[PDB]
Amino acid sequence: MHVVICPWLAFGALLPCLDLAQRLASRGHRVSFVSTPRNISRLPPVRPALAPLVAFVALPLPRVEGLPDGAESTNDVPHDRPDMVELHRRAFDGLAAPFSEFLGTACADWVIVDVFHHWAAAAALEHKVPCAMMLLGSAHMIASIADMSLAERFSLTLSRSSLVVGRSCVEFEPETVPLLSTLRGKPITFLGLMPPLHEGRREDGEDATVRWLDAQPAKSVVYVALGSEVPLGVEKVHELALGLELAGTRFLWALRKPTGVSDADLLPAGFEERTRGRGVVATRWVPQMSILAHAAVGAFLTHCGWNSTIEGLMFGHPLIMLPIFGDQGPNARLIEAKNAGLQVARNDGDGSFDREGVAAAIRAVAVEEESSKVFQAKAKKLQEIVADMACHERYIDGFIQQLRS
Ligand SMILES: O=c1ccn([C@@H]2O[C@H](COP(=O)(O)OP(=O)(O)O)[C@@H](O)[C@H]2O)c(=O)[nH]1
Repeated sequence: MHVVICPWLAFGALLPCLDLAQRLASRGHRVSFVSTPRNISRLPPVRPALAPLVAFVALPLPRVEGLPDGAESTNDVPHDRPDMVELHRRAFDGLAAPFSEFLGTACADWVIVDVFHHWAAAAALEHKVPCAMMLLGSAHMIASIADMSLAERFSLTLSRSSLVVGRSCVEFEPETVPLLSTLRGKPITFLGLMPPLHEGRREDGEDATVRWLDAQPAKSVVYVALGSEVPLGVEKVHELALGLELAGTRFLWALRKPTGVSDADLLPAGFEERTRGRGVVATRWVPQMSILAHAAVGAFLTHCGWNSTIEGLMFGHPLIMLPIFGDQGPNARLIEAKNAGLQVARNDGDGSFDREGVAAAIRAVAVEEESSKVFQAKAKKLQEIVADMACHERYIDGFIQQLRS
């Protein structure tokens, strides 16, 4: 089949969609991977032996005054600037005509699109190509949904879609997946957990962060990362910083800077000085796969993005969960329900947190002998499912057979 994949302008979407693209190409299916030029330049290089079977289609974002040149992703357009977020959404909506023009001449058997791509689902109807809507989250997340705005956009894409795609399996969610066959009438297929193929991401294993981990003792480092886009204000960064200090663990912290915050104001006064030997803060893109693979990393303080949840658990790491928005909350609950993680206490009404809640979560998961060994033993039990690569390939084989019918 010639499958056209158009992921949402977010590395949380672009990365797993490129893994999918390559898993399809490995079965000898042609993929057209449709996105913007800079997002594509920033992706892992394709496996050379699959290079002709993953065609990249670079649709330039229309230049919307106010959205600066290169601001093509959620990683580039900050959430703490709502104005720019909307300019990014409008520019993304400007890809409609060029996407329609492309799909016309594509000879496409399927179009797989994200929930934001109402205009791509429209082009699929225009050119009589069956359109699968990606909801590459937990079965629990989809159950939670089932129970122009983004909701209008979701409703509109879903109505024009023949199929809904989830990223889980009965092995990981026996309670949800069996009874979850449709979403507002549209049939749901789960393509497995699709854990990343480590080689696949083509990260730098000589990165300073990984060399730093080599020096640390086994299962001793709390990796801290909130994925690629979720906002965290300077005040909240400070609470997370002081929380990491108070718990007293070795930490590696992949931190994105809030907008308009100097390197001087970003962290608490003397924070790096006081933690020099024990902790490392990186305000750049880190090789997350290499870090989580490392024997020095014990627990993972995550925002519970589904990619990060799956990456964390495939290397048997118990989770310290700080969900910010969207799928994160339900993803946190599901892991908490499986006793392989603990949520940071949150003030009800505002969803805020403090250094004390942060510290108590880290202690319970990573420090206190009895609680930590429970969380580790349970993360390891989940690892048996999440890292069963053969299982998740059989689910990709299953998903292809679904597309043929
Ligand atoms: O410094 C970083 C930040 C993010 N990621 C990757 O970006 C993806 C983020 O996806 P997730 O759903 O976990 O969070 P999102 O960015 O979608 O909120 C994951 O695959 C991470 O491994 C990374 O490799 N290094």
